[PDB]
Amino acid sequence: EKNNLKVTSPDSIKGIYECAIGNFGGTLVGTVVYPKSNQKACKSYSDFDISFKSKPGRLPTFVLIDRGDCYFTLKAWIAQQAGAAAILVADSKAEPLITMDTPEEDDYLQNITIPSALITKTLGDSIKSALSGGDMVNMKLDW
Amino acid sequence: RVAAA
Repeated sequence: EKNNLKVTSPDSIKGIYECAIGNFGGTLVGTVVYPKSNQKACKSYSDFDISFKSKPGRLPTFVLIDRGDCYFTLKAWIAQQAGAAAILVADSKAEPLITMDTPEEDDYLQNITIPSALITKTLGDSIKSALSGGDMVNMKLDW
Repeated sequence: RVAAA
């Protein structure tokens, strides 16, 4: 295994949280975005005309993605194509963290570059609740 | 605990 991520803002949920890095550098600061559509990242975001590319001078985008329906590596690949700088997969149930693994089936696996991590449903819901309230959610990854 | 999906 378990690593760390730091929600730097807002104050309501800021702090250090456990996470499990995907089984597939330096410090990285980004801003969290929960997409309106395609929340499980099983289809291409360009089908929805959704991009996570950051405008010049602004924080890179960490996309929050729900667990389910497709492989974790496809989620990371689809988010990477949409321009995300990292992917956080919120677990679909409240349980201990698991290590996202390669599909084994039975590339693009050698072409996945963005950092990947699975977080708890509790932290996933807390992040979504802060974004729904109108606050930006910033985060620091030191892996 | 390890899983692919």
